Amino acid sequence: LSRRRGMLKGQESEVTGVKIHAEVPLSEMFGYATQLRSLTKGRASYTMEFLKYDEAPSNVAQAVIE
Amino acid sequence: MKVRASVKKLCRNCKIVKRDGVIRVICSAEPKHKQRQG
Amino acid sequence: MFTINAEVRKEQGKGASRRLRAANKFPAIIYGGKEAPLAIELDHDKVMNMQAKAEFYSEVLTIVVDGKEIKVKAQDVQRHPYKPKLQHIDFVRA
Amino acid sequence: SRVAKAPVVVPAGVDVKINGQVITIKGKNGELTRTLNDAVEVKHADNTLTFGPRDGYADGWAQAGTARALLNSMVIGVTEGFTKKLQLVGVGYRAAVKGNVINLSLGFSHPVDHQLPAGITAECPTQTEIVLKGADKQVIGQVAADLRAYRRPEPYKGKGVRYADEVVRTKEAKKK
Amino acid sequence: AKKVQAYVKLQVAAGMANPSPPVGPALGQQGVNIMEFCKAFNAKTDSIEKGLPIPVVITVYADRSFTFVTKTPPAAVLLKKAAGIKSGSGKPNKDKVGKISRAQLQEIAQTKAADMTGADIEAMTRSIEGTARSMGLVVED
Amino acid sequence: MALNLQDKQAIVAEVSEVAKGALSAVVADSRGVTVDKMTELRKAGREAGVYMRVVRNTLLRRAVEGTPFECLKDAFVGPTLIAYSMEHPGAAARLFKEFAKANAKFEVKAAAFEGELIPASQIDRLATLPTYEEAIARLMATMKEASA
RNA sequence: AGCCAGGAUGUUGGCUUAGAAGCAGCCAUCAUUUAAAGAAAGCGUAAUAGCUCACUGGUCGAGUCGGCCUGCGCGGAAGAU
Ligand SMILES: [Mg+2]
Ligand SMILES: [Mg+2]
Ligand SMILES: [Mg+2]
Ligand SMILES: [Zn+2]
Repeated sequence: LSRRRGMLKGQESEVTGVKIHAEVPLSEMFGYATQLRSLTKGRASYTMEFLKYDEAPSNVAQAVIE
Repeated sequence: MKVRASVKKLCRNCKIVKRDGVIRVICSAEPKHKQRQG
Repeated sequence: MFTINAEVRKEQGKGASRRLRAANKFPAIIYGGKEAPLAIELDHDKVMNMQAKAEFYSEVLTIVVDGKEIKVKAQDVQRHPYKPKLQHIDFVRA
Repeated sequence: SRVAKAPVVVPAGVDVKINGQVITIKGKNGELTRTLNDAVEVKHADNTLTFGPRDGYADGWAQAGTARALLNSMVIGVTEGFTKKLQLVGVGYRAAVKGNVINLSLGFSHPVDHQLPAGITAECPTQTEIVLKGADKQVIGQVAADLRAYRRPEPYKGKGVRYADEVVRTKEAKKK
Repeated sequence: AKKVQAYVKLQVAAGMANPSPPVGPALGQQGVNIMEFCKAFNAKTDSIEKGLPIPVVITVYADRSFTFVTKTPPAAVLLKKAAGIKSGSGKPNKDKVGKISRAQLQEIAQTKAADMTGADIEAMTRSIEGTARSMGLVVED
Repeated sequence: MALNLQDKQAIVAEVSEVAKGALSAVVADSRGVTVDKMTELRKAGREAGVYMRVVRNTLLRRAVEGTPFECLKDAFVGPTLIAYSMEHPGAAARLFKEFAKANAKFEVKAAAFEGELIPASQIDRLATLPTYEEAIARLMATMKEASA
């Protein structure tokens, strides 16, 4: 989550798993499922929805040039 | 192992040994610290 | 308290001075009082260890130059331009 | 020094038989065994051995020290006898022992069949354990070493031939 | 107790032993019974007081049920509801910000008499000095 | 460590406990935990507080350097690991008792309790002690003697 | 130097963090209990947990530690008939 240019915000330890809470950019979550699986032996749901817009890191920004 | 010209201890467990004509470094904890051409 | 054995210099000049320093000796001079100056030659490692203490430059100290005890104070020191060694010392007669 | 300088008891029942520079030592079990020394001076008499430098070898002492140490393990060797103890780890890892040859099944496409050298013999409490007793310390080490070599313990599931006093790494994999 | 076996302390609360987002499940799920810390805890709760910080250890092996133990409150925390300010800085401790009650520190420490090594109850004070010079907050002694 | 100026204090202090003491026990703390000390300090605690010690020193070279003073019955204790215990006030007391009861809760060996000095001798757990003030066992020896 | 032991209590110091529990950072670095044990020298942890060190007790039994100056050497060092 951190590697994915992400900010973390909480942990519960909800019963058996451990819900982890984070704000992580869209252009960076692509194909999460695939790897989240690899990291947790297939045992790991996840979910996401829109939250906000924040500044894009420069190398990102100057890349995003049409 | 790393080869280098300057070798020196890294961990507190790195040890330094002169085998054959060559100066070496052996770490019992951390393989990354092996060194030769010293 | 500092006791410095020494010997009067039999040779003077750039030539000798260098020679002395090759043999862990080193020249220095005692002057002051109303009597003439005196050309001294000191054992190096000794004065070095001695002058390691700060008292060396403050205290009065004694030089036993051919059995006399002249008793003087360190005026000036010449250290090597880039080594840890001494080149020369001025001693004032007290 | 120290190790050189310390003496070394010859426990009741042992032979010893110096002849110039060739010690030999029999005891309870064990094919005796025989080393050579060089710039060492070995001194019997007493119920001990003692080692010291020989005039004119700058290598002396360091030599004596080894010498003492070697002789020592011979005494301890031919008397108590020496240890061993290996254990297999990994699905499908058998060990047999027919006479003086271990029969290992280490997930290869062929058997291995490692023949024990001379003064060394092997047993198998389980299909996943090998203890081999012997007198000659230098060799006993070697054979276990050889045995470990057929499949050095890999660091992900520790699979392969272990010692037992080993430490074995183990790293978190990291797909992908 | 001459033999430790399992202990995790995550300061709970008295008035209702039935959390869920803070602790809840994570306080009892490996041979532990969520049903019995509201049967048993509260049996040792109301005799004293309710609401405030409670670290705790329990006696669960893999034996189904258990028996609950009690403990003691944090000591630099008795400098919150037992001193003044409830943070500890505001000006990072490059600045010596806090402020003390010298009277307190002994009897408010003494309240933690059952968990300290000093024989001299005055000694048990001298510990609270550094515990309360934790910022560099001087005491008007 | 410290030089002599400090090896002397551990003496002049520790030997004026012998010169001004009461009872002596014994114990070898191979495995001496710290829940160990913790407890025995509360025991010293009950047994006053800091009236008691145990200063590990069995360097013959130390807590025998306090022996050719008094208690030269301890040239023989001092070998190997030891934990010397001195009493100032208190009965020739209970100090004795819990060391056996403690170490008989595993709490490590007790040197087989090589024992010590009140008399000038050796081993054997006695509660011939803190009955002390059991002069009541000579009060009941009154009315019962007067009556019976 | 080995080897046996211990290596603790306030307490996750305070701050700051999603989490900083000896150990990412900032400020502090006291006080207990002591034989000794850093508000911690390193491994480790999501964070705790877990393994060590410093330090002291034991064993052992005479030398041992590391800087300064200097002589001679070692690596550093691959090329084309
Ligand atoms: Mg080679
Ligand atoms: Mg010239
Ligand atoms: Mg070349
Ligand atoms: Zn290393």
